[PDB]
Amino acid sequence: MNIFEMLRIDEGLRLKIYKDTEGYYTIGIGHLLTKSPSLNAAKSELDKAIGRNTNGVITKDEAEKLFNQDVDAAVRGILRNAKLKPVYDSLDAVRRAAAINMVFQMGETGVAGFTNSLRMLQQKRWDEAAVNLAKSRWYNQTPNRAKRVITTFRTGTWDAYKNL
Ligand SMILES: [Cl-]
Repeated sequence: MNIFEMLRIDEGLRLKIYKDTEGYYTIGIGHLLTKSPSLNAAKSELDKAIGRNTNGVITKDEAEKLFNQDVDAAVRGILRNAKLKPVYDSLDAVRRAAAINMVFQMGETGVAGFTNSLRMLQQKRWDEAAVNLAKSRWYNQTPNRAKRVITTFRTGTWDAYKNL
């Protein structure tokens, strides 16, 4: 297991524009197009992202290209953020994947708001962080996904993603 397989499990793959769990226009492997409620806005963003007149449909190769760029962007956002870098740097490789997952889903600013949970992660208080992380809009809105990520922070293993 690695970060790409993990997110592919959590986001799926759809080759036509769809709405994500919050109602926003999305494509591929969780690539957010726009928060605007206009489908025309979303098709404009898609065509700009891909570089061609797509008419709301992309290929599997195009989806995996956006995915590679989004994973790279999530990692670089972590390493540039002063609140996130020291936590990431303190973690083992499996738990680092959990941190990238959260940044991919909710963005760098959103994760840096989990101030208490980040401190507990840095101190390697795993059971305590896991409790604090579940006291969140994130957990109540997407509880199966949040459970898998939290389990990964708590155990440092991939057990939540095996079987799936
Ligand atoms: Cl969920």
